[PDB]
Amino acid sequence: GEAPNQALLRILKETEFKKIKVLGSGAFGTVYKGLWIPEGEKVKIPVAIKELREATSPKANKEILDEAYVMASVDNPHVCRLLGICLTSTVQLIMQLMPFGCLLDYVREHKDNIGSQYLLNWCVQIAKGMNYLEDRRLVHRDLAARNVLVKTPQHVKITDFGLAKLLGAEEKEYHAEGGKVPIKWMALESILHRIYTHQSDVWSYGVTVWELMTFGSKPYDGIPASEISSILEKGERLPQPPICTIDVYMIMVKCWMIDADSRPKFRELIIEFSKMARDPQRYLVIQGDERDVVDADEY
Ligand SMILES: *[C@@H](CC(=O)Nc1cc2c(Nc3ccc(F)c(Cl)c3)ncnc2cc1O[C@H]1CCOC1)CN(C)C
Repeated sequence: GEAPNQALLRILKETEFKKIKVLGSGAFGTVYKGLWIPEGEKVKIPVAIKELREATSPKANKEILDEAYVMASVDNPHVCRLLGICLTSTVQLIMQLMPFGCLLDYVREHKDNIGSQYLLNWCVQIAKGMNYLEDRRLVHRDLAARNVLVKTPQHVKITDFGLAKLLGAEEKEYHAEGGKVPIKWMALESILHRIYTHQSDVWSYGVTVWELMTFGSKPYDGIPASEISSILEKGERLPQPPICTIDVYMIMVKCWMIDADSRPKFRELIIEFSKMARDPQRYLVIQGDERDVVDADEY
């Protein structure tokens, strides 16, 4: 029981775009800056590009072809979509350039400008996206300040569907079977059993926000991944951010529950911040508080 997909998937000649600067690389491959110059049309277009390492590993090719589908599919003010695809040997993902870039960086810079109404209107948008994804059976498995981008300070969108896995009908979870992971982010369920759910994704929406309110701050800084589980089991978590009123910090603790269905759903995280949004100064305390290219968003 689902309607027609009706999404577009754009295939591009490698010539239509040119990669300008390097943003990130690991084992996967690389993500370039670059700008796309549509065939025929003389109109330059800022984009970002993720190329992959290899060209012929069956499941690897399977994995990416899924990552595309998902990103093509999504349509949400706060979810980034796939512009198109290059189907060259080492497959490349074309995707819309967010000017200001990842939301982690952005708080590490502008913190002395950054204020209450924004940090709450941002959390609302992240919840909206995650809940929108939840609406469409999709699970992320890699939330983190990192994977949120800034179109404009009054608006953020969710990127990086590289660890996403879509779920079936009766299915309510997914078991991984080995792979590189962000340990100091995913849920305890996910670490000892390799289980993931939407309720695993909330947890990180916790860590994510904890990262926001602290203004970047490295989670479990120093402390390695090799007893994170043990640590959580003993019952230590990340400490109240200074600026956080207890009302807010609480929610973070609701998301670090060892019980999965005790953790707030994105449906209800949305409201807990939309509420706080109307009176942002009574939930966060930030001293000094009231102080020929084309964008592509035209088809
Ligand atoms: C965050 C800095 C950073 O990487 N910023 C950044 C990312 C970005 C993306 N990301 C992306 C990721 C996966 C993927 F599959 C695709 Cl297709 C894209 N996409 C579009 N535009 C982006 C802009 C962006 O920023 C801009 C600021 C300077 O120039 C780019 C720090 N982490 C690396 C830890």
